[PDB]
Amino acid sequence: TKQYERKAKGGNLLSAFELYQRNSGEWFEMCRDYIQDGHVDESGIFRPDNAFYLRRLTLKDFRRFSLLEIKLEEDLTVIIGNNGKGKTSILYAIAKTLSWFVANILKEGGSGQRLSEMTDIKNDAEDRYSDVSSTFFFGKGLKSVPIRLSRSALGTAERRDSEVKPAKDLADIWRVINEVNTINLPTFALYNVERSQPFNRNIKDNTGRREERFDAYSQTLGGAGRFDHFVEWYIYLHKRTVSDISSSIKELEQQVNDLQRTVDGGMVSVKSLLEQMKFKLSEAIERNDAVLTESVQKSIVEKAICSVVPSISNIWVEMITGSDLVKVTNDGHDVTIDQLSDGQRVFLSLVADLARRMVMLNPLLENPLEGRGIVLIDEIELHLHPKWQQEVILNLRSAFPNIQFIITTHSPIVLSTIEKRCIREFEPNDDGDQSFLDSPDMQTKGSENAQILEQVMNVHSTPPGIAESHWLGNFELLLLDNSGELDNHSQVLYDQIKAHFGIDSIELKKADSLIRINKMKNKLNKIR
Amino acid sequence: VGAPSSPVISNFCMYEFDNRIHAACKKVEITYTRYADDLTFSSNIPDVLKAVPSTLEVLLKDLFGSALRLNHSKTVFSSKAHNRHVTGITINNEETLSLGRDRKRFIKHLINQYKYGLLDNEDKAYLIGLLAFASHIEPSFITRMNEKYSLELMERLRG
Amino acid sequence: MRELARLERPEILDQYIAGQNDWMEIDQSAVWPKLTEMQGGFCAYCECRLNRCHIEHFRPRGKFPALTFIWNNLFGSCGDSRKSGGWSRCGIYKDNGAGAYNADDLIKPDEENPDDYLLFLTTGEVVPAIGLTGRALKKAQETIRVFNLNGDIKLFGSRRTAVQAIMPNVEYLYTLLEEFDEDDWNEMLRDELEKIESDEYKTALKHAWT
RNA sequence: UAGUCGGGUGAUUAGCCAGACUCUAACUUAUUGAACGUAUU
Ligand SMILES: Nc1ncnc2c1ncn2[C@@H]1O[C@H](COP(=O)(O)OP(=O)(O)O)[C@@H](O)[C@H]1O
Ligand SMILES: [Mg+2]
Ligand SMILES: [Zn+2]
Repeated sequence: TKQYERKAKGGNLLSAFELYQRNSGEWFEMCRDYIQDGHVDESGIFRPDNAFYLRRLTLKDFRRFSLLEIKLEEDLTVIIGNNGKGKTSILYAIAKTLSWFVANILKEGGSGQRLSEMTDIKNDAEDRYSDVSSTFFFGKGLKSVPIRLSRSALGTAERRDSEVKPAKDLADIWRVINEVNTINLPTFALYNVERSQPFNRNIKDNTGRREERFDAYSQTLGGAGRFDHFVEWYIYLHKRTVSDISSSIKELEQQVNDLQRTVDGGMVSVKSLLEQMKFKLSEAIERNDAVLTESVQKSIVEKAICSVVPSISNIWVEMITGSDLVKVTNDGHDVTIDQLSDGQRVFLSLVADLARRMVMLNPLLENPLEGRGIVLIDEIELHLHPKWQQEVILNLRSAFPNIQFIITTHSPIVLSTIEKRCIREFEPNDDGDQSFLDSPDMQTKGSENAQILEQVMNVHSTPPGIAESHWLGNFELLLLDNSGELDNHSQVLYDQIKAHFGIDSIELKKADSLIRINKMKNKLNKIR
Repeated sequence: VGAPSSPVISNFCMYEFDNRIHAACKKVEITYTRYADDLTFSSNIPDVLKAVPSTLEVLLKDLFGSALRLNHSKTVFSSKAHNRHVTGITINNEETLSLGRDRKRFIKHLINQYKYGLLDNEDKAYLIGLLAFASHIEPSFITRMNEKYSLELMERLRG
Repeated sequence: MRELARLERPEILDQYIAGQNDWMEIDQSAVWPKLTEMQGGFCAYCECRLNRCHIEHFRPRGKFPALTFIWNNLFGSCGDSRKSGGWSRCGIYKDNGAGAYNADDLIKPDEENPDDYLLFLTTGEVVPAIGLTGRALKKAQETIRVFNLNGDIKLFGSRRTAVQAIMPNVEYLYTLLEEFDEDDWNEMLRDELEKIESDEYKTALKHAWT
C-alpha cells in the first residue's frame, strides 16, 4: 500500500516487514539492516543501532500488588526490599511475558506461559482477575511493543483475555528474516534461586541436539539454566576441535617446538618423546592438510568463564581416564566440577549457561557476548562470600555489555558497586498499594556498607537486641550524670567494656576519648 | 463505532461522567477534555495529576460498575521535558500547536519532489490534502513553505 | 532541636479566616520566606536540611480548626506527602505514626528552649536531660516519642555519623587548653561554633563541642 | 551527559547547523461511520 510505503521509507520496521510479506529485495534489506546494523564505539564494543529492552511494567491485582508501575533502566535495574515485598513476583511476571517472544521465535503461533488461576490473583482483589502489562522498545522504528498477560481466578464466570499479538508480530520478524538470511537473535534467560541444584554428570538428557542453534532457547526461562546441556555441548566442542588435523597439526607443531626447546636446554631424557611427536606430526602432515568455528566458540566461552568467575583460571576437557571429564583450575588446583564448592559451582553454572546461549545466538558478531537480550537474576549474592559480592555486577556487565540485567539483592556490599539511578526500593511500610517504585535518596556507588545498611536497607549498623551494643551509650550518660568524673558505677561499666571488647577495641578507645573530653570540659567549667 | 447514532449515544452516556470529573478537576486547577475514549488532563501545578487515575477508577466503578474501565497500559504522564501530543497534534515548548518536526520535514520532502515533477498523481493528491490539514493546525507553516518554495509553486500545487 | 526566634507575621494570613477558608486555598510560596528566615533552611524538629518539606501545623487542623491561619502554630517540617509516601519522623509521623498524644506535653521550639529538656549523646541517641522529674520528664519523653527522633534509623544514623565525624576535632581542641592562653582558646571555640550554624544537626554538634 | 522541542539548510522522510526545554514520566493512533479542514457545486 502507499501508506505502508511512506511509513517504511520513514523507518518504521513493521511497515517494511508487511511490504516484504505481501510482495512474496528493497524491503527485506530494510528489515535485515534494521536488525543487524550497528557500530563499534570508542571502547571497542559493538553497539546495535536499534536497542531492545523492557521499558515499563505494570501489575494489577497480581499477588501482593493492587496496582504497581515500574520504569526499568536500559542497562541495569536492581530491586531491593525486605522478604515478602514481591521482588521475586516482579521477575516472575517479566519472565512469563518473555516466554511469548521465545515461543514465537521457535514456532509460528507458539504459546508462551500463563498466570496461575490458583496463586497469581491477589487474594483480596474485589475484581477476581490479574493483569501483567509490559512495554518493550526496539529502536526508534519500533518504540512500543505492548503485551498484556491476564487471568481470572478459578471458578469466575467471566474470563479475562491476554493480549499477546504484538509479541508474536515482533517475534515473527526475527524468525522469518533469520530463515532467509542468518541474523543475530536476542537472548532471554531467568536465573532464580532454583539454580542452586546438586550437580550430576551421570544424568544425561538424550532429547534434542545440543549443537542445534535453537537449543539456545531450551528451558531458557525455566529458572535453573541447563548446566548439564553446557557440559555436553562443551565436550562436543572439544571432540570436534581435537578431530580436525590442522589445529591438531598446529597443536602438534607447538608441542614439537616446545619439546625441541627442552632437548636444546640439556634434558636428553625427553629426546625419545620428541622423536615420537615428530613422527606423529609428519604423519598428520602427510594426511591431507587444510579456521574451525568450533575452536573459536570454545575459546570465547573459556575466556568468559575465567574472566567472570574469580576462583577459576582455566577450564578444559579430559578423556584419558576413559570417561569425559570437564576439569577446572580452581585457586591454583586442578579439580573436577563436582569438587567445586556450591557457591563456585552455582555461579559458574550461571555464567557458562549464559555464555553458551549468547555464542549460539550471535554467530555474526566478532564478540558474540556483545549480543542483545534481557537476563533476570534473582538474589545475585546467593552463596557468595562478601569478597565476591564486591566484584560480581562489575564482572557481569563487563562480559555482557548489551544485555539488560534485572536483578534482586539483599546485599549492601552489592549495592555499594551500583549507581543510585539503577536501584528501585520498596517503601518501608508499603502493604501493596504503592503505585510507583523509586530510587534511594543516597548515592550508593562507592559508599560505605554501614551507611547503605542504615540509609537504604533500614537496619542498624550495631545489633539493637544485644546489651553490649548499648554499653557505650550508657557509659556516656553515667559520665555526664557525675559531672564528668569516673564514679564507682561508671568505673564498673568501663571495666566491663574493657573486659568484653578488649584493651585495643574501638569501643574502649571511644570510652577513653569520652573520659578525656569530659574531664577537660569539667576543668574548664571550674576555671570559669 | 460504525453506526451514525453511536457517537451521539456514547457522548450522552458519558455526560454525567464528564460533569463530575470536570467539576473535580476545576477545583484543583486541572484542565480536562474528552475525545471519544481518549481523556486528557493538563496543569501548571506539579504533583497534582498523579491522583487523577485513582479518581477516575472510583468514578467509573460508581457510574458504570465493571462495564467501563480504564486501560491502564494506555495511561501516560508527560511534561515539557518530553514529547506532548493531544489527538495527533504536537504541543511544542512555545505552548503552540504544531504538526511535529517529522511530519513537517516529510511535507517539505513531498513539495521538493513536486518541484522536480517527481510526484505521481496519487502522492500529489495526498500532498494537497495534507497541506489543507496543515493550514488548519499550523497556518504559519504554510506561510513558511510559501517563503521557502515560491508562492507561485505553492499556488500551482494548490490549484 | 533549636530554640527558634519567631519575629513578624506575614501579610497573607490577615486575609484568610477559619471556618470559611481551607488550607488548600492559601498559597504556600507566600508563607515560606519568613519560615526560611526563622529556621534557616533546616527542619524545626529534627534539624535535617530541608529539600522535601511542608508547612506543619503544631496543633493539627482537624482537632484544632481555630489555629489554622495563625502564625505561632506554623513550622517548616521535613518530608512531603504530595511527592512520596512513607516518611517516618517529625510532621508526618506526629499525625500518622504516633498514636494518641496530648499536644500540651510537647516542646514547641518557638516558645520553649529545647536545651533544658533534651540531651544529645555522642553515641547518637537523644535522651531526657540529666535530672528531670514528673512533668518536664513527660514532655522530654513525649517530644522524643512523637517526633520519632530515635526510632527513625535514617535520622539516628545520619545524626550519629555527623557527631562521630567531628569527635577528633573536639578531643584535639580541648588538649590545647593547657598550652594556649584563655583569649586564644576562647576565640577558637567561638570560631568552631560559628561554623555549625550552617551545619545539619546543629544542637547535637553543639552538645559535643560545649 | 542524555532525552525532548524545532527555526534554518539540504533533488530533502536522511545528514548538517542554530536556538531552546527538563512534575521519577508520550508510546502518533482508525473507515465507507461521525466530526473537522479542503476541493467540487
Ligand atoms: N496471591 C497472593 N495474594 C496476596 N499476597 C500474596 C499472594 N501471593 C503471594 N503473596 C504475598 O506476597 C509475598 C510474596 O513474596 P515474593 O514475591 O517471593 O517476595 P520476595 O522475593 O521479595 O521475598 C509474600 O508476602 C506473600 O504472602
Ligand atoms: Mg474519509
Ligand atoms: Zn524533621
